Amino acid sequence: GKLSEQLKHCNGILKELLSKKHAAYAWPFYKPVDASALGLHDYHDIIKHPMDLSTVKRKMENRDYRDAQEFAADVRLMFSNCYKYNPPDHDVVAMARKLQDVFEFRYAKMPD
Ligand SMILES: COc1cc(C(=O)N2CCC(N3CCN(C)CC3)CC2)ccc1Nc1ncc2c(n1)N(C)c1ccccc1C(=O)N2C
Ligand SMILES: COc1cc(C(=O)N2CCC(N3CCN(C)CC3)CC2)ccc1Nc1ncc2c(n1)N(C)c1ccccc1C(=O)N2C
Repeated sequence: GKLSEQLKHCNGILKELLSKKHAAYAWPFYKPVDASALGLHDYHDIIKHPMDLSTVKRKMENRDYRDAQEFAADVRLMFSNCYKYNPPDHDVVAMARKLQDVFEFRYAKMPD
């Protein structure tokens, strides 16, 4: 009921984050970090709980999220992992912040 409706809002946000109008800055978050492929041989020493939008999408499709808060927690974990790993002046941090602005402003419109 209310929870289904809230997760519908989450699915709409997720669709938007994956949409072409944000693709120029959303792309680092589309898939799990392949640390070896990117040469980030310290990534898994620093980041204990990787997260990315394709994993959020699979969990949404599979009904893993019991409420909107767990969905939001995973999206914020993905952004926090990016802020944890990188210097504050890094290009990817600016990209994360722009996509997080999109996320937080629409998440705040949650029906209640
Ligand atoms: C698998 O996704 C990646 C692709 C590429 C790559 O080959 N590119 C970059 C994007 C470009 N596309 C852009 C969109 N366009 C529609 C199609 C073409 C094509 C050329 C480069 C990196 C990719 N993955 C990626 N994962 C996690 C990172 C990270 N980078 N950012 C940039 C980081 C960089 C350094 C240190 C940390 C990170 C990081 O935090 N994340 C989340
Ligand atoms: C480590 O970070 C990057 C790496 C590469 C790259 O050449 N790769 C990484 C992906 C590729 N792997 C794929 C799988 N395979 C096993 C082999 C390894 C190997 C070659 C390319 C881009 C990287 N980071 C990056 N950050 C911000 C951008 C930007 N570019 N530019 C290029 C953009 C490209 C498209 C749209 C926007 C941007 C952009 O604005 N920024 C700021």
